[PDB]
Order: sequence, then C-alpha cells, then structure tokens
Amino acid sequence: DVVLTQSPATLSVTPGDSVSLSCRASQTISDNLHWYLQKSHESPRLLIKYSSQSISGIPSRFSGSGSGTDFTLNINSVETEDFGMYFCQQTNSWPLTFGAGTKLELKRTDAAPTVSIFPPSSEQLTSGGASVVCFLNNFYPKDINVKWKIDGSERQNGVLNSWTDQDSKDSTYSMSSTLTLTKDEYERHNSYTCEATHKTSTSPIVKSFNRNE
Amino acid sequence: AVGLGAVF
Amino acid sequence: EVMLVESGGGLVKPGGSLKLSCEASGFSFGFYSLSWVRQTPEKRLEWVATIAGSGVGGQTYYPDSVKGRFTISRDNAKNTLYLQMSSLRSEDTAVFYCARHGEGKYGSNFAYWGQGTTLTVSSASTTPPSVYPLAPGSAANSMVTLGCLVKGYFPEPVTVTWNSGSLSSGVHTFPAVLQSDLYTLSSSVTVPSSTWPSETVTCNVAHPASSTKVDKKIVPRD
Repeated sequence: DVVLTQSPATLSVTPGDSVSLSCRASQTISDNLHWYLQKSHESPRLLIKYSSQSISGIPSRFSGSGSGTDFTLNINSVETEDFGMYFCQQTNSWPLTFGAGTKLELKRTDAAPTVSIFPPSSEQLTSGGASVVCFLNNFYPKDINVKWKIDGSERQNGVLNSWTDQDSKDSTYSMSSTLTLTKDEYERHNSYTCEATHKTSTSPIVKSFNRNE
Repeated sequence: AVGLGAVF
Repeated sequence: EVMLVESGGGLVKPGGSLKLSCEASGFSFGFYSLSWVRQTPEKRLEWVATIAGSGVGGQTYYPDSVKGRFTISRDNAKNTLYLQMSSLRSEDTAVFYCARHGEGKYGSNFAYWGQGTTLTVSSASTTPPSVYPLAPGSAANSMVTLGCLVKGYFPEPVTVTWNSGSLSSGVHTFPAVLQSDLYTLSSSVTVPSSTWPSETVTCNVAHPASSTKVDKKIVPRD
C-alpha cells in the first residue's frame, strides 16, 4: 500500500502568513494526489485535485504542486476561515490511502489561564469516590503544565486531563484536570492544590482549598 | 489511475 | 446542490451487523462512482469501499481489512448507496461518510462528501452518567466559574447545557476521557458573581444512549 507521510503534523501560524504543507509518498504515484480541508465539526472538502488542478469555488490562495513522490500544498496569506486539518490522498493504486493530516492552528497573542479548583461533591463522596477538578481556561499558547499537590506534596497518580479544541471566538485553549482518589484517602488529607505553569508567568498560578475551611 | 471518473 | 445524506449509524456489539444508507440528490446518480470513507476516533481517514459508476464498469472494490465482511451496493432508481456490514469489530468504530467521485480521466478523487453517520462497536455495557456539581470551596471576584462533572458513562455522546441554553457564552465542555471502559467529562460555565448564588445555575446533562436526562442545580457549599 502507498503510505503518505504528511509534515509537519501540527503548525501554528498567524493569519496573513503563508505556509507550505508537505506530503511524501512511499512509492511514485504520478500526479494522482489530492488535498482536502476538514474544519472542526465539518466534513472534508476538496481543495486541489491531481497535484495542482484547481477546483471551482476554492480561493486562489490555495495552490498545489509536485509529481512522483514529493507534493506540496501552498496557502498564500492564510485566512481565519482556513484553519483546520489538511489531508492528502492518493488514487494511483488500490487500496486508496490518506495521509494522517496536518493540523493548522491559529497563532494569536499570549493569554494567561484563568484557574479554578473544585472539591469533590458530597454526592460523589456518598459513592466512595472523590474527584478534585481544576479548570484552566482561555490561555494561549497551548503548552501548559499542571501539577497536583496534596498537603503540599506532588501527586501524579490518578490524574486525567482533557484539552478543548482551539476556541472559535478568541482562539484560546482550555484544559480540565481531574484528580480522582478514594473517599477514605481524600478524607485523610487537608489541602488540595493545582499549580499551573504557563509561559505567561515566571511563577506558577496556584489554586487550593482545604478541608478545615 | 484507478480510473473511477464518471463518463457520459 | 450536491447532497449526500447518510443514515443507519448506531451502537452494535462486536460480531453484529448493521446496514448504512446514503441518499443522494443534485446530480445524475448512476454515472458516478461512490465510496464509503470512515474517520476513526483518532481522526484518521480510511477508505472502506467503492462502487464504480455506469460508464466506469460498475465493479466493487474493498480494502483487505473489510473484504468478506462489508458489501457496498447501489439502488439507482432510489438514488441510494448502501453499506451492509457484518462481523463487526471494535476497530470499525468511526464516523462513516458517503462520497462521490469526479469526472473523466482526472476524476478518481473524492469530489463531494456527506455529513457522516456514527458507528460504535463495543462489548462494553451502556452505562448512564453520574452528574456531580462543581461549586467553589466555601472559602473561595466579579466572575465566578462553576461546573458539572459527568462521570462513568458509555457510549458517547453526552450533551451539556446551562440553564437550558440561556447561559451560552462562557461555557467550555471538555472532550470526554476514556478509562476502564467508561467516559468522564466536565463542563465549566463562567457567570457574573451577582448572578450566583442569587439566581439559579443548573447544568442540564443528556445521555440519549441510556435514555437519561439530569438537571443538577449548583448550590453554594455551606
């Protein structure tokens, strides 16, 4: 089978910049290489077919080139509406195959996270479990580190994290981090802390509660 | 080259 | 306008069978080659099956991963494409799209895509969620962030609204995380401190697979 390797896997660019996305085939596929854009919550959309052929309705800032094994999709002056996942796909031989995609994300100014911590609900405690939740909302760039502490000591086990997609309004990211313990362990300690490190501050943002409050 | 294009 | 509208997705146990349909309009249906392509939970696109158009030879094509398990067919009088799936596998789980190919020598590309229908294949048991309020510690600003933790459910999706949609801005619903065959998600909402707790804030959680709806009012802690 033809393997299509897309590079880079992810790229952040400021609207108005220009990009070149690479698709490399494991064997020669003539010009039988097509490009699609899939925006969030949408189906894929054909941008360019047979390496370089234009599609009616697609803006001229999209351009394709290449033949053989090395293909390029140029986007010249990326617009806000262009961010999304870019896939290449070949029709030279069966099985039809796709590249894994390049995710194009929107670069904006830095933004510090708003951090909030929440104790386990009494409802959850009646079931024998205890989840402590930390929300880290509306920050940019996406790289962030959360450290949980119990009575001031780092805890790594029992943590699950989830990141949103880039926000459609303000282009920020948000993350939720949940520390899950047994009720008996939860009730053997006093304070719970989430510490967020982000490039917007030299010092981490610390939010805590304790069970004597 | 798999030749799937419609012809009329 | 070219329209491709898939139906039939659902929750199936492994080894089961399910038939998808795709109703088309806006073009001369029988001339075109049509395919199914799926998108996995990892967002990979995988071709599933093709049936050639009338001036193309009419044959069917399949990747090795579905050969002997899936059958693509078409009813030209009904403008409908079908995918009969049998011996389903957990790895078949995906959004299934119908797609129409192009024209002539430079026409083997996918030209148009449908809207998708979702297939989940799992032996894990359907499980309703537990819905827990997230309110600040009793000892905890012009804005206050509240939330709901939706824990221990299967399969996806759950939907979360706040005050039945009247709180729309300032909401983040986080992608669910899978562990031990169960999903957990959380949702946050940020409102003015003058609105809570003086006015009520409620998260409305729906889990259609288990026929469940839960309304959890967020009350201040002691």
